[PDB]
Parts: sequence; structure tokens; C-alpha cells
Amino acid sequence: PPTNAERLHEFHRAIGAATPERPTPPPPELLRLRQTLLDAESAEVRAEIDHLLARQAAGEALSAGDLAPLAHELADLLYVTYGALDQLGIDADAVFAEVHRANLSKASGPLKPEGWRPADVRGVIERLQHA
Amino acid sequence: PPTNAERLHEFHRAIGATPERPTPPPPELLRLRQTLLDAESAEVRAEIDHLLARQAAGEALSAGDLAPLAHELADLLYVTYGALDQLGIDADAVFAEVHRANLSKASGPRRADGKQLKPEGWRPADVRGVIERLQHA
Ligand SMILES: O=c1ccn([C@H]2C[C@H](O)[C@@H](COP(=O)(O)NP(=O)(O)OP(=O)(O)O)O2)c(=O)[nH]1
Ligand SMILES: [Mn+2]
Ligand SMILES: [Mn+2]
Ligand SMILES: [Mn+2]
Repeated sequence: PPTNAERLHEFHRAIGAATPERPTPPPPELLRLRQTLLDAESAEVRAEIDHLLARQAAGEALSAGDLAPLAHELADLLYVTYGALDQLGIDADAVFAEVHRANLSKASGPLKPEGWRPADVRGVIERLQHA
Repeated sequence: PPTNAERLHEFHRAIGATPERPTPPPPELLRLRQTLLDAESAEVRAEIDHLLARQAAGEALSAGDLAPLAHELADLLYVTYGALDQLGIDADAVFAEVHRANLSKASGPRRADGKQLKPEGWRPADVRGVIERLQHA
């Protein structure tokens, strides 16, 4: 099964959207569009969360199915977040792996483990540039 | 091979934090996840602004100049998957449903800013169906 990052590549190729194979500095038009898409889904997640809190305040004992609008919007947020990486030509799974390494690694302590190394995303990008 | 949603499950087990099926959360957990989302959203916005500003100032960007934005986008992925995991909700199964509805947009037109729009007859994602099926298995 494809990862969610590979699904974004399939989406962008299917609509003729720019999706370079390697890290590519974007024109300002792409950056402003990605901001618009991120702002839309951030506001829609916030709305669904506010809703759920409003329902709990009225005593509601939510069920699993009540989470479906929120789950939806969280997935929309993933979709526009992966999408920005994909249009930058930046393999999202490679960047994620590095942020995951730094995060799982920091999780040994009680805070930083003695030999801890922060996420080196710049290094991931330079490794992506080559093939 | 492990997906990024499964990575969030491991991270939560590493920190002693998550349910195996869709589980309504207590309000304090909702407020916490919203705060993490808003924190990484702002850091992403800041990095988009910094790249737009350098471009407006006549700077020609390098691929390496994308490292801070790419970092913050991964950070936003991390706390977004983190919320789905803590809800007990399989992120990859919900993502596949949204993906199907977005692929079906391929014949639609584009907005003036580049945004892909919906073709006539487009049917939206059925996430509730996915959530219900994730309960019972
Ligand atoms: O250019 C685009 C346009 C949309 N999308 C994705 C993001 C999100 O998952 C969804 C946003 O499209 P719309 O704003 O048109 N609304 P949506 O499809 O989410 O409709 P609904 O709110 O009813 O589910 O499609 C992109 O990724 N790139
Ligand atoms: Mn949405
Ligand atoms: Mn949607
Ligand atoms: Mn961050």
C-alpha cells in the first residue's frame, strides 16, 4: 500500500499539479496557495473541536461516530500538509522519519538524553537532492 | 513497513501515553490537541512568511533554505497524526477515504490562485462510514 505522501504525488500528477522529483525552491505563488490550503483546514479542525467541546459542555456523552467530522478534518489537514511538501519536491516520509528519530530519541531521559541530536532536516534535503 | 501513523503509536507507547479503536476523548485532551495544532500551524505560517519575505527582498532561494519550512510541516504532520492516534482512529484508513474523494476531482477546473476545484457530480468523502467500520473488527 502507498504511503500518504505517495498518495499526494498521485493526486498532483492526476490533476497536472507541480510535483517535482527533487527539492525545488518554489515561486511565491505556490507558497501563498499552500498557506491558503493550510489555513482552511486548520480553521475547519478548530471548528470541529470547538463543536465537540460545546457538545460535552451540554452533557453529551459522545460516541465513536461523533468523532467522524473531526477525523475528517484532521485528515484534510494531513492532506494539505503532505501536499505542500510534495509540491516542494521534498519527500515527506524522509523528513518525517528524521523528525520521528529526534522525537523518539528525546523520549529517553526522565529531559534530553546525553547524546541527543536534533532533527537534521537540512541534511535530509541535501540527501534528497542526490539520487 | 511502518507508516507515519504507526510511528505516532510507537511514540505514544514510548512516552507512556492510546486506544486501539475510535474513542471519545475527555475535554482536556481536545484542548491539548488543539493547542499543539495551533502551535505547529503558527510555526509553519511563520516559515512560509519568511520565505515569501526573502523572495520579495530579491533573495534567490536554495533547496536548503526550505529546511525550516519542511521541518515545521513534519512537526504539523506529527501533532496531526498524534491527535488521530490518541482518538484511537486509524489515520491511514481515514486518509485513504479523503484521498479517493480528492482523486475524483481530477476533471474539475482550477481557481485563479491555482486551487483545484470540484467537478460537477463530485461526491464527498464518507469518513463516518470509515469510523463506524473501525469500531467493529
Ligand atoms: O488544490 C487543492 C485543492 C484541494 N485539496 C484537498 C485538500 C482537502 O483535502 C480538500 C480541500 O478541497 P475543498 O476546499 O474544495 N473542500 P473539500 O473537498 O474538503 O469538501 P468538504 O468540506 O465537503 O469535504 O481537497 C488539495 O489538496 N489541493
Ligand atoms: Mn476540510
Ligand atoms: Mn473535506
Ligand atoms: Mn515545530
